[PDB]
Amino acid sequence: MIHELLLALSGYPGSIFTWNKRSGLQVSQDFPFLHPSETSVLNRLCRLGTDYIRFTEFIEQYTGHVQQQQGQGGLHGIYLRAFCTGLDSVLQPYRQALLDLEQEFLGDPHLSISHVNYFLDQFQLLFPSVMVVVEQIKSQKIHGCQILETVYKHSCGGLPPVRSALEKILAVCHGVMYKQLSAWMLHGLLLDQHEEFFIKSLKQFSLRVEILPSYIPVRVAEKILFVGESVQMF
Amino acid sequence: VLMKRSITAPLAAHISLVNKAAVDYFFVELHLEAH
Amino acid sequence: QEALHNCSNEHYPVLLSLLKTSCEPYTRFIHDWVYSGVFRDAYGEFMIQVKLYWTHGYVVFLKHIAHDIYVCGKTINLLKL
Repeated sequence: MIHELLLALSGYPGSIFTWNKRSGLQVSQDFPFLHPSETSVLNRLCRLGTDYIRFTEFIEQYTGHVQQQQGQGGLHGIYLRAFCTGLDSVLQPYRQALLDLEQEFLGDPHLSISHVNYFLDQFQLLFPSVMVVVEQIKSQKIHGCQILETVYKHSCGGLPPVRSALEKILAVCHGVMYKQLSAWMLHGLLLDQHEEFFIKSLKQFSLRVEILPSYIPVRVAEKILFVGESVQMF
Repeated sequence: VLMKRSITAPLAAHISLVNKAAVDYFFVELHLEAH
Repeated sequence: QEALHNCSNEHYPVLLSLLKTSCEPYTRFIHDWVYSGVFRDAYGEFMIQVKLYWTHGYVVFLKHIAHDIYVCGKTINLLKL
């Protein structure tokens, strides 16, 4: 029950915790010697591991499955890979927490459940809030720079750990758009295809009002377009 | 950055020298301008 | 092409180190026929090869200069006479 919980929560299911796609992890719930006091805590702790398995399986599925280059950006694209890359870096303290729990349990295997619940209570809020942000991206098949607004509207939140955590991912998605941006304004040639950033004189290009993020005004995108076209000319 | 243009600049500098040394070798020796 | 495809990831240095050593024999080839007028190739897998002297055979990369090298080697091979 002690090590078993950690092994399941890390993503290695057994039969005490029958992994399902609809109950997630759920304890066997049929012991003729189980206690109702521990039961609620078991059901409460299962949720974190369920979210963790869904997160890592999504990241594995959609990062590094190609050599980078479909036409949809709900499953493909550099911005999508950058999203999962930021999400993995946010997940590191959960791993750290589980790794501390094994050491304390090796030191003393008679520790109570409330101690463990007490330590995981900070992740207990953080996983459900961030779940809907990736759930909207997958469900609506969000493409291109519309991703960057989606996390930004949820980083107006009133929870400081959630606020900083989503800010990490938005900075990670910022790096790659900046990486193309550094090239196109100095040359006029982009290495990205099928992901649009209001660039399709406007020779072979088009300025889109739709895809442009909220805090980047149209004047600023005009200035970017002007410098890129002008360097491409001479 | 990805480019091989920091390799091309010492080579295109030599292609022109090769061509000009060929055309002078034509002119002052084999007398094509006289032809 | 896989270089320009991925530059904004953590797989940037692995591909860079692989292309940097995989492009050395080609750069070795172009460094000879321009400066010494002697061509070299492995298996004839590079297409470019080599009186009135222009009756010689010929059969991404920066193709702006590739065809220029093809005449730039033949003139050295003429001036070596």
